[PDB]
Amino acid sequence: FAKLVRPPVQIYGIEGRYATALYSAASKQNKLEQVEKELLRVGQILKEPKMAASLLNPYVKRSVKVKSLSDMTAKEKFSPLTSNLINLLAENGRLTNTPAVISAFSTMMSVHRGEVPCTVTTASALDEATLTELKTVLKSFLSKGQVLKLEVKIDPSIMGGMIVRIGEKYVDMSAKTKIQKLSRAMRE
Amino acid sequence: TTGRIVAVIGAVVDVQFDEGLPPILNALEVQGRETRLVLEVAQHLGESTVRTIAMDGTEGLVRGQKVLDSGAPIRIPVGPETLGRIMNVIGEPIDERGPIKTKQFAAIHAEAPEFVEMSVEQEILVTGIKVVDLLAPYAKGGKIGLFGGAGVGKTVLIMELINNVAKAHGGYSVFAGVGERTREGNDLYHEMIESGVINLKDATSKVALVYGQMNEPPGARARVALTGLTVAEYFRDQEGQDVLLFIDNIFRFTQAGSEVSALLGRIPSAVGYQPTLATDMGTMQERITTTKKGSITSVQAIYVPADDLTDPAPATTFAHLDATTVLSRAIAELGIYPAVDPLDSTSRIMDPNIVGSEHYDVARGVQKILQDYKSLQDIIAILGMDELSEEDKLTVSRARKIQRFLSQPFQVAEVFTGHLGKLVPLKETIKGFQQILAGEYDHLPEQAFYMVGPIEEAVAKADKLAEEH
Amino acid sequence: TTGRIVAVIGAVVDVQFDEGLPPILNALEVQGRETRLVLEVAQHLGESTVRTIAMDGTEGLVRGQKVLDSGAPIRIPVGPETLGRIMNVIGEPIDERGPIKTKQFAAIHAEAPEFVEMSVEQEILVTGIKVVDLLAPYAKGGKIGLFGGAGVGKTVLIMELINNVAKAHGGYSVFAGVGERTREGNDLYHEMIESGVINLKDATSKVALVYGQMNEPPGARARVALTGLTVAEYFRDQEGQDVLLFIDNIFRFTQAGSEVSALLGRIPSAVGYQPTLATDMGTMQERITTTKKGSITSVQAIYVPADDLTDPAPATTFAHLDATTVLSRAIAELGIYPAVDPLDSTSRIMDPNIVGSEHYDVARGVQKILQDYKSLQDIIAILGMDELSEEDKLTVSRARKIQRFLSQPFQVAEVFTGHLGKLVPLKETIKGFQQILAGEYDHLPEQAFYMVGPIEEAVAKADKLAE
Amino acid sequence: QNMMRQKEQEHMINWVEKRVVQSISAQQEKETIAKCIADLKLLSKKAQ
Amino acid sequence: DPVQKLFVDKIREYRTKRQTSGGPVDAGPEYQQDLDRELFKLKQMYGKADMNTFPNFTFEDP
Amino acid sequence: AEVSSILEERILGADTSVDLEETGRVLSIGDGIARVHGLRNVQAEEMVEFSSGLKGMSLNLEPDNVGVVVFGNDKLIKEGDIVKRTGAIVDVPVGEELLGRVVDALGNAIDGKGPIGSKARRRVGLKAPGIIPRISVREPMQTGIKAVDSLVPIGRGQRELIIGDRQTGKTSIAIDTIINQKRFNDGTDEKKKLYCIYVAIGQKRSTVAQLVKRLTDADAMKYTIVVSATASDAAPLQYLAPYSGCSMGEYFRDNGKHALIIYDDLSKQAVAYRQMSLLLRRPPGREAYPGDVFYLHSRLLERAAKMNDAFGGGSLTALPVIETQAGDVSAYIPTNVISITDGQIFLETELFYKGIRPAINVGLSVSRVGSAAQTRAMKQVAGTMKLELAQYREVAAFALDAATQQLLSRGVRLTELLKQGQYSPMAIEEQVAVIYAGVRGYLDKLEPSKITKFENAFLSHVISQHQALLGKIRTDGKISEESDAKLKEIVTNFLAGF
Ligand SMILES: Nc1ncnc2c1ncn2[C@@H]1O[C@H](COP(=O)(O)OP(=O)(O)OP(=O)(O)O)[C@@H](O)[C@H]1O
Ligand SMILES: Nc1ncnc2c1ncn2[C@@H]1O[C@H](COP(=O)(O)OP(=O)(O)O)[C@@H](O)[C@H]1O
Ligand SMILES: Nc1ncnc2c1ncn2[C@@H]1O[C@H](COP(=O)(O)OP(=O)(O)O)[C@@H](O)[C@H]1O
Ligand SMILES: [Mg+2]
Ligand SMILES: [Mg+2]
Ligand SMILES: [Mg+2]
Repeated sequence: FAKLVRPPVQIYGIEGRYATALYSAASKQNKLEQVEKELLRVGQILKEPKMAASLLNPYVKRSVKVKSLSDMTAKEKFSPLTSNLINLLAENGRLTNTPAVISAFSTMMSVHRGEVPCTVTTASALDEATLTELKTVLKSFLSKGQVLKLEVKIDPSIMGGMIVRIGEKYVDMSAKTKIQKLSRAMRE
Repeated sequence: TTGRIVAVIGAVVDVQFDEGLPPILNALEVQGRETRLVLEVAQHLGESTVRTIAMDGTEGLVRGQKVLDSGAPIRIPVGPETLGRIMNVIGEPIDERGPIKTKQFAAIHAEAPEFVEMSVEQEILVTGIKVVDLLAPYAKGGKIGLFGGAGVGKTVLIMELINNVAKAHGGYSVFAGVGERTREGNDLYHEMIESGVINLKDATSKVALVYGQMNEPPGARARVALTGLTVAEYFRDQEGQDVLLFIDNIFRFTQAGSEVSALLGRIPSAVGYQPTLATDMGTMQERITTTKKGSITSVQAIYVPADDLTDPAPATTFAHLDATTVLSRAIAELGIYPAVDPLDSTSRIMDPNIVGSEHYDVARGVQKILQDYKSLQDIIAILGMDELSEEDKLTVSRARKIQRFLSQPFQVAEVFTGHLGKLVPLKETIKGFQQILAGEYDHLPEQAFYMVGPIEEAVAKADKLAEEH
Repeated sequence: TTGRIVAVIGAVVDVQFDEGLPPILNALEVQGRETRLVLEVAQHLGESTVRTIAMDGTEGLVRGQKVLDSGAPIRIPVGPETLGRIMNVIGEPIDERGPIKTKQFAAIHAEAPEFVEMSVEQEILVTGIKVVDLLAPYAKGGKIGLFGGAGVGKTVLIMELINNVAKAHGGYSVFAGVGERTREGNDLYHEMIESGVINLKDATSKVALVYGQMNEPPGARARVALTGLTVAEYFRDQEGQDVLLFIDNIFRFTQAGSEVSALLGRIPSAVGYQPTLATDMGTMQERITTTKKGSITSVQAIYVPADDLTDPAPATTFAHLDATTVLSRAIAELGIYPAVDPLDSTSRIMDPNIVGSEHYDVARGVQKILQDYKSLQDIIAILGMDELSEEDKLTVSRARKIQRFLSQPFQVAEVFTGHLGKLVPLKETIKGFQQILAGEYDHLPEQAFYMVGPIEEAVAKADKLAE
Repeated sequence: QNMMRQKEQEHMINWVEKRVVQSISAQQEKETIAKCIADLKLLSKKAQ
Repeated sequence: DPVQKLFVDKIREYRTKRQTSGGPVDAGPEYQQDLDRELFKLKQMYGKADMNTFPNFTFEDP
Repeated sequence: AEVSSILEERILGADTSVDLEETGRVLSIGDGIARVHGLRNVQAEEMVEFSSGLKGMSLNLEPDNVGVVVFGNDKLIKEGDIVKRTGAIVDVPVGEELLGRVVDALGNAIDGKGPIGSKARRRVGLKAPGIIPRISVREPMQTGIKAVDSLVPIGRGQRELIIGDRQTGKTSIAIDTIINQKRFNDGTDEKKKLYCIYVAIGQKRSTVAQLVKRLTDADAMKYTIVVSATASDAAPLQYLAPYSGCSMGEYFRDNGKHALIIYDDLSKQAVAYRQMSLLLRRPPGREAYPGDVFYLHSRLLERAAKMNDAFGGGSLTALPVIETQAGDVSAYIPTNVISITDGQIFLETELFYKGIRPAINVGLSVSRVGSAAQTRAMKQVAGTMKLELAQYREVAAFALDAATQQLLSRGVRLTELLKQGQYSPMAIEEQVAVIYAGVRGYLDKLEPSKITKFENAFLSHVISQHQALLGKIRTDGKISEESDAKLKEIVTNFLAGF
């Protein structure tokens, strides 16, 4: 078979297989950025209430769906890769999980351009200076060229401190866990 | 080629290859293990993944561990240097004596001999056991079965055969322990060292041992039989000589095959066995054969789950054997040892034109008298012995004498009975049973015949019983 | 929080919470129903969905309907104000007498007592039943179990035990009827009202009733045993008293599980039973223990499917009991009643260091003679009782006399047969069986023992037979 | 005496934790957060 | 070690509990009710003898 | 006062070190099984931990998620939780520090009494000793039951099986074996001391409490460990308890000491494993048990070895307890464990109710070691007793001539001799004395219903007047000619005087 080039992050499931096929197809020939832009475009194109209502009805024949999608793709001037992907999803009847593919490829493209999603959780918000030093130290955690994608949720359930996720790495300096640890130490 | 573990479920490992896939049955080596873990490819799942069964514990495997592809099936060391050693499924030694230094490595998977290689000659192999020699005589180059449940004498009988045939056998010998107690493996190692078949000093060892006991994961039990079979095959071909091949038990091969089938995606069949039971057993039992280039005498112990001879595993195994000796628990309860069932045992050579008309007629007379005894036992349960026709009592007396006279003391069962082992030449067994049937002993009591060699020993035991009466 | 129904298959409902997910066992309220529908959470499916078991009929649930999290498991009213009342799974009174006014609620999903809480005391509980008292003596504070197929005497026996034990009981009592006839619960309610054990117009009621009878869905039968357990636990731990917890029928607790397990997408195990049969049974049955804070003397009626004691449910229950009492249909067909099988029934306190040496010796002699008779039965059935030695004929006669003597007339069966109920103190039982065993009564007819109190009544019956 | 010992021990534990969960609701923020980023620095430099 | 603010906070609430333990603080009626419950249970399990000094036996000869 | 002080001593030392640890998010939790997403480097059968301090084991490594089994209750794990890998295969504490302690399947003290001072840990899933370390079973494991020490003897390093129905007397045999070792453990020589481990699987906590108090009464917790994975303990704990106990015993045998482990039952470990496997979605097998249900036990009972003198010389006996259904020994798990173990001890209800207690069915009970692993005195006497009972069983179904009438008499005398009580194991020399008296035709004069009397009385005599003879038999370990002549005169005198 054709030795497909594997994506960086492995997505699994039906969306995973379709997205890995698309990523392998795009990586050779080199069209990942353009195909991602086209995928984002079709993200809205199909979302149109008329098109969505006409594509979620399984009683319109697959022939009509494929013809309508060919007309839409021609009317939008896509790469042959995206047009063939939409045709393939339509033939197999996998339109109801099309967004999961566009989502998957996004997750698959973000890692391609080097990104490590991050999460920070605190009892209360932060002052921008402290957020800046967090940015600096977390970028210290990463490697070379690996941009960071910070997210700062606020969880009052914890009683203070901080909780930080960098990919699968996890550091929990929250008051709640220290309280739990010390309390359990007492009871033993 | 280099691949990458992508799943670990029990003993089944899914390995993904970015380059070219390895063919089915190839051996792969996991990189990053302190010991040696070898996976064997069993399926191609598409998308470059291959499913495999691990020949060792899959503990501490990490999704992503690199894997090397050896390019050939599991290749074991073969030759005269394996004699006196012990081995795994993958051929590395487990006797703590250093590397096996051979020049030839043989793959454990091979095609069975073709039809234009079969030997069609049969000649009795005298084992020295009365019941075996009389009713189900073995044959040189033939495959022997030893069916029977648990605790009936399979291991003792096979040890007795190694004591007899193997000790005084010029050719070599191989013993494959497949999924049996490790205690027994150690006991056999030491018993051979004592006897002298395994010589730890010189290079005069006559036995090669392969072990994959019941602590091993199913992958290793399902293949240690093939490893022992490969050693035996080499000694059959290149050495061009007679070989013995003892296997204990060959039901653990089937069972180990059944412990992974459900995880390989196969629907179960029959009583929860893999769908490929008969094919998997045939592709193995068809390499244990006496071609025209050599000659393997194969003795197999076959566990029968719950004494059930109609279970799919023993039922299928029946068709691959020339001789069978169905050890029975109902006879072992009576104290008749070996508990070989005289009516449920058979042999191919048991024909008047191969053994002789005297031997054949004696055997058939014994079987007929025992069957008549069984028919009478139903009546005796209602009447009583006191109400039988004075001829029927004669049948019962002869039948009980013959039932006891088939018992024999082994040289390996000294510990249990405390008696001494006897080897009974074939002519003496035929004479003894012909006389017992002819009536030349209808005055000696039954117990005189219990656990004795030739008939004269029964006469002497009766004399002693009478003197100390 | 607020989620929306997405699936409604049988009694299993899937609810999607976009905001905070509710933990497991946490209860939910379906908003928009005529009555209260409570959904107990059971799994998290990912994608912010939770599978739940509905504690009431799910007909009328619309996809997209709104479900409101309640924040705590099913909390029921507990206290001394739940005596004389009738409750259901979710603690709602069903006696039409007004809300159960308590100041303390208990979640029905508490954990079992730890190991440092168990009590090792082993006393003997006298029930006034000859077969139960002699061969399988019940113990105070222990778990008891009556095994038997359909229509062998489980409920009659448990009502006799209610009568006897819980009339001579100064402590509280709790009857949890899980998966049994509704008219049986009504009869129990009215028998207690008549018998003074319940005061509708006072505060001297000593029995709390919980009921999830057979007419209710599989989600209510599963979680009603837990309600009874909680009501009993309060009276044990808090009030620090000695409780009687009768359950009937506990099989319906596991059965109900196997009804929802199928819908929860779990692979069935032995005979279509849920894969988690033994774990659920254990977590239920280890909360009925007698700890150091109090005592629970729980009697459980267990139903044996198709009279099969090899079934996974009774076979698993056997390991959770001190005393058993395998009621048998074969014996019940002979007319013996209670149909207790003297050889299947066992007990932990059948120890010469607890019951004595005369009690122990008599019990073992009775069992030995009955086992000898059982051994002979196969030959007796074909060859006839004439091909027997004289010792064997004596054994057969003694064994039949003993079999009949173990039968007793209960008071709860006064209506069935018109006989008079009998209690047989332990000493009288032991003495009567001693006499039968020694052979003192070999001149009587075996039908002189059929259904009598103490043995002297058997002698009087024989004398009347002579006339 | 041992019963009272353990009962008082559990009461001590419960009261102490009940008090600490309320004390921690104060605002030591800047100090604890600065220490947290200091620990982050230590972990980062100590990782590679 | 002088840094784990939760560590020293727990130690401080400890010291306060130490000083304030003139009588079981925040006891509530559950304190007394329990104490009584298990005291009575222990008394019942052990015995009713003269729980102060050695009760005398005054046996009887064979 | 000092109560709070010792409470503070616990805070004074904490776990400041926070590390950068790998994690995963719980995609789905339900029925005791979590499907974590992440944990890319988590090993197979590794120990992971949850956000609430609750442990678990990563059993399934699928490409998209890791199937984790929770060692405890499951209501506290939410979706989107956090699972931290501890980077260590499941392991348990081991050492003499555990003796006398009741612990759960994971080695946590369960009886209060403080913590375990264990200074070492051992992996539960360790491979059995090879073929070379072992050595044939030589010493005898003294069980105290006459019918087991005489007719189905057990050596050290053997793997007996106690198989029967419910309530026939299996745990009773286990407890008698545990209690008997007190005489050896109290003595001086360390070559006889046997440390006992009792794994209680699926038994309700009340039963284990009764058992522990019974051992305490007999002063037998000095050397006993109790690993309880009772019924209310999640299936992943009842699955793992046998392996934890086996590691605690492997520690002993690996250090020249001797250990005894008693799994009770294995038929409930099988059920817990089946529940785990069915909730991980692995396809079922026969009777719904997974395919790997034989392996489960074979890998566990193969660790009961007898190390040779180069590897310390230590041993580890095992007495798995199986439970059949109405005597259907032919079931699935019973047959598996029967073909795994060495000997067997068949207890039968028909014998339990017929008065024979322990119900040991001497006809079917077997022991492969047999001859070996039996003291010379017992070997001398029990052989003749075995022959006499074997002959008796043939002609027993009925009940004339002098020879067979006396044969039945002797058989019945021996049968009533073999009976016994509970928690009163007898020293081997006392068993030899009783069996000798019975088998040397002395009791043939007495009635059978009275035999028990004699038995008891006889011991209470010999145990006081003739301590010297019993000491001789024990020390020399055989019935010498002078010892035989003494025994003869003692029995002849006692019989008439009674
Ligand atoms: N040697 C004996 N003498 C007298 N009674 C005995 C003897 N052995 C066992 N028993 C009785 O048998 C009963 C059950 O004993 P035990 O618990 O040992 O069996 P079990 O099969 O383990 O029970 P379960 O399997 O239900 O736990 C006990 O109540 C005890 O009184
Ligand atoms: N020839 C024999 N004489 C006496 N007893 C025997 C003999 N063979 C086997 N046995 C009995 O069987 C047991 C060993 O059985 P074994 O053959 O090892 O089991 P299996 O056949 O199931 O592998 C011994 O304990 C012994 O009592
Ligand atoms: N002690 C008894 N005396 C007479 N009949 C009885 C007795 N116990 C049960 N029965 C019979 O059994 C029936 C009651 O069965 P029951 O035990 O209520 O069924 P279940 O076993 O389903 O609870 C009655 O109709 C009655 O004929
Ligand atoms: Mg064997
Ligand atoms: Mg009923
Ligand atoms: Mg038990």
